[PDB]
Amino acid sequence: AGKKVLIVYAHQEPKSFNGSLKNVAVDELSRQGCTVTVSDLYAMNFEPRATDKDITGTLSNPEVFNYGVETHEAYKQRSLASDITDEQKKVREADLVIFQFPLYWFSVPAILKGWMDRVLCQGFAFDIPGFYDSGLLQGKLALLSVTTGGTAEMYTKTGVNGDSRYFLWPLQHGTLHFCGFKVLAPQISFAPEIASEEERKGMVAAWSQRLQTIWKEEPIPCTAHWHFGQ
Amino acid sequence: AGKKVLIVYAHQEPKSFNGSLKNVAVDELSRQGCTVTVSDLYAMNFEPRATDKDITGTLSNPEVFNYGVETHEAYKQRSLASDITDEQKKVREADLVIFQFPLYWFSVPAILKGWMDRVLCQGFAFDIPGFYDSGLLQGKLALLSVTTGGTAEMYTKTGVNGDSRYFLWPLQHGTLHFCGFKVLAPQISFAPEIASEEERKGMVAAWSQRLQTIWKEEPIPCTAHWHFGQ
Ligand SMILES: Cc1cc2nc3c(=O)[nH]c(=O)nc-3n(C[C@H](O)[C@H](O)[C@H](O)COP(=O)(O)OP(=O)(O)OC[C@H]3O[C@@H](n4cnc5c(N)ncnc54)[C@H](O)[C@@H]3O)c2cc1C
Ligand SMILES: Cc1cc2nc3c(=O)[nH]c(=O)nc-3n(C[C@H](O)[C@H](O)[C@H](O)COP(=O)(O)OP(=O)(O)OC[C@H]3O[C@@H](n4cnc5c(N)ncnc54)[C@H](O)[C@@H]3O)c2cc1C
Ligand SMILES: COc1cc2c(C)cc(=O)n(C)c2c(OC)c1OC
Ligand SMILES: COc1cc2c(C)cc(=O)n(C)c2c(OC)c1OC
Ligand SMILES: [Zn+2]
Ligand SMILES: [Zn+2]
Repeated sequence: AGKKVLIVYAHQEPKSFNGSLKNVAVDELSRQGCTVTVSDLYAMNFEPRATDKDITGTLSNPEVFNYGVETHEAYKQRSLASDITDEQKKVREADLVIFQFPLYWFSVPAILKGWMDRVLCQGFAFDIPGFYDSGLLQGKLALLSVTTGGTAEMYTKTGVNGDSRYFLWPLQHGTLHFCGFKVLAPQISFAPEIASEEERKGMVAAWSQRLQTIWKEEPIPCTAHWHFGQ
Repeated sequence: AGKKVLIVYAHQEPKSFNGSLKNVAVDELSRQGCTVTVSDLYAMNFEPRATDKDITGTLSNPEVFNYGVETHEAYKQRSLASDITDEQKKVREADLVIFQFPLYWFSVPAILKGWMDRVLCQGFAFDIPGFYDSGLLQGKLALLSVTTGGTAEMYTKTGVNGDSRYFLWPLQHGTLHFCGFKVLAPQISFAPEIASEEERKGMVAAWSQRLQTIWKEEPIPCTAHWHFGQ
């Protein structure tokens, strides 16, 4: 205490189940006295494509464009597009980053994928070496709050979709752990469109209630064993 | 008569290793007499965001925007935006879809994620009950040709990145199998950047040689067992 939270939110419709989860998060964290910022990606028309427009200085190799090389250089030089550096400041200052989104093809919506591809650049979020437990965002927490079309039963080892933890791997491990975050347990709200009124109201209050005690949680062990079992 | 091939290609640089891989595919499949189309997403400045611009004329429910429902309705009512319907016509006609991209955060670059989100819509690629084995694209083949920054060893079950198959799950199972594709074994070119100009030539040649007998291949068993178990 005090703490800063950044909610990276990816939904088009403010009256949605995602919008309600993001709003109870802002309400609950604000009530506790935390500092809260929301990056509402669709509302910002956030640029998801990794292009040469993300660099505004002299290119290190202006004959063969390599996005990774040019963004890492631009980061050190401070010539990245300012939409990227606005996001990096929010992440740099945050103690906790919550990503709020509907599952799209077992992953994040593209607009949010583009935030991860463009904001978590080398130099800022990781270095080579300086990744996983040595990633540059070490000491920060991150949490996925995901909604699905598919039911909890569908997302079991024997269900048609495989276990829910399987689709978490690229995001929790390959992205967040890689940058050094400690990952808190995912919040997964299954199948709200199918749920009843009471069940949807229960899922919102469960999230709200879990946030009351978020600062007391331990991270998951972000390993293959946690994601896949043995 | 002959097969049709669609290459969805997601790299900013013509001279890159991705670009060479794409150009080998075009040349080899063209040599064989195949009908070949390339979707060069970055050259198309392809839109990755799922927004209400994806639907033309007036919305099914203009008070609460639900992207899934509205694009399903627009597909059935021939009211989708023409960047999406252009891609769908290329997919509908294809016998094989090859995706050629660098791995970004254990997944596809956001421009390519936005093509999957937007082009593979309900009523086109899947519905109730056409999903998994009965998905609407049954009978077509799909193939991921991925390049990585990480080495083959980093991508083992007990290596730092875990098994390559772990990241393949959301793309191969959650997306391509879900839509009914039969999925061919992925082509993975590990760590081209850490050379040599010989292993590089050799990875390119292997890809060109594999495309020679691409039509004789059997699809993988696209199962939790293939990705995760023994
Ligand atoms: C391109 C695409 C890909 C997808 N891929 C997958 C996938 O791979 N796997 C999968 O399982 N699903 C997938 N889906 C389905 C998607 O994940 C779900 O449709 C989404 O998670 C539901 O969240 P929502 O906020 O949009 O729900 P909504 O439709 O907005 O909400 C459902 C109901 O909850 C109501 N609601 C809003 N706020 C409250 C509140 N406070 N209290 C009670 N009710 C409230 C809404 O009014 C609505 O009636 C995909 C969808 C799309 C469009
Ligand atoms: C946002 C971001 C996220 C990333 N996430 C990951 C991740 O999760 N995991 C991971 O492993 N990696 C990741 N990477 C690294 C990325 O996957 C690799 O940089 C990429 O796959 C390399 O492919 P390329 O085509 O750009 O290589 P290039 O740099 O373009 O080429 C490699 C070498 O081969 C040369 N070459 C070109 N054509 C030929 C040819 N015809 N014959 C011989 N040589 C040729 C090139 O000139 C170059 O010297 C990430 C990168 C970025 C930018
Ligand atoms: C592609 O879109 C969707 C995909 C899925 C997938 C892959 C699995 C699943 O269980 N469900 C339930 C989905 C869903 O729910 C409704 C979608 O909604 C549009
Ligand atoms: C985000 O960018 C990158 C990410 C990775 C990840 C997640 C794993 C990995 O093994 N490597 C090798 C990466 C890499 O390679 C150099 C990147 O490029 C800068
Ligand atoms: Zn991990
Ligand atoms: Zn499968």
